[PDB]
Amino acid sequence: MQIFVKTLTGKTITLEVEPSDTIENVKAKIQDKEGIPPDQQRLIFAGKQLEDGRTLSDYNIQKESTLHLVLRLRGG
Amino acid sequence: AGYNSEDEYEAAAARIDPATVEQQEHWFEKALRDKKGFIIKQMKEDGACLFRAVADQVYGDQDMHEVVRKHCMDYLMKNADYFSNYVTEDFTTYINRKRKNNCHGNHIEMQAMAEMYNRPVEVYQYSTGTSAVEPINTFHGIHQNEDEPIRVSYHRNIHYNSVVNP
Repeated sequence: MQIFVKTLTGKTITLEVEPSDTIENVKAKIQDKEGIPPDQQRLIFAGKQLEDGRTLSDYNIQKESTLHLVLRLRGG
Repeated sequence: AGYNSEDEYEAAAARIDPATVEQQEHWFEKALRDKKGFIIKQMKEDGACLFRAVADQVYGDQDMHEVVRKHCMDYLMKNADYFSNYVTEDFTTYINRKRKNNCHGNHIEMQAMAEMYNRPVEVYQYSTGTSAVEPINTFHGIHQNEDEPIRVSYHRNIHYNSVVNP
């Protein structure tokens, strides 16, 4: 099924994923498409942080859902 | 705990050699002069460093960090409908924190400042793998900028300085 990843950097990325795909897999697809290293990626659905080891089905992420991507760039 | 960016705090504490750093910084600075004619300007390493660098870029001095932080947080509040979908905390709770002068800036704040000043924010970062020094990211709004990009540099993955075009 298709899902969308709306980046804070302004891109909408379309992905082909299955319910059994892990958040780890999804970040790998984003590296494939966008070149962003997975360890930099934070993924969010409906205001909730997604964890690498969990599946899309765990979060009830359905077809044509939108995820959000933020980068880890904290500095002091 | 429960901070939007909680997942960065520990990995930052683990990472963290004064000599190896010191050497990388000579090389970063050299490649920056040599290829872009940019200079690195040292911002105080308190919690305000991101806003110090922006303040240096925008107002010419890092002592304007409190004004920048304040404006950035007001802007984020006024654009909460957009930015709150990227924050996993209650939005007002997030911004309350981030208003504090020792709270470290992050991606959310850099994006807001790019739009708010109508100036792209270029982030520079040393790589041991190349001597290239193209920005790692350029954040921007949709409006046509009349002023030069705001340029910051990201050191040890934990600190921000000012990148000057002299």
